[PDB]
Amino acid sequence: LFPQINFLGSLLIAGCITSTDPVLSALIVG
Repeated sequence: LFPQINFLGSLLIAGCITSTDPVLSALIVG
């Protein structure tokens, strides 16, 4: 099994993949 810090851990990595911002930000739009 994976650790409990997997969620927060994937957040740091996913951050690079994102580059922009959460999908929610797209809903609010500039």
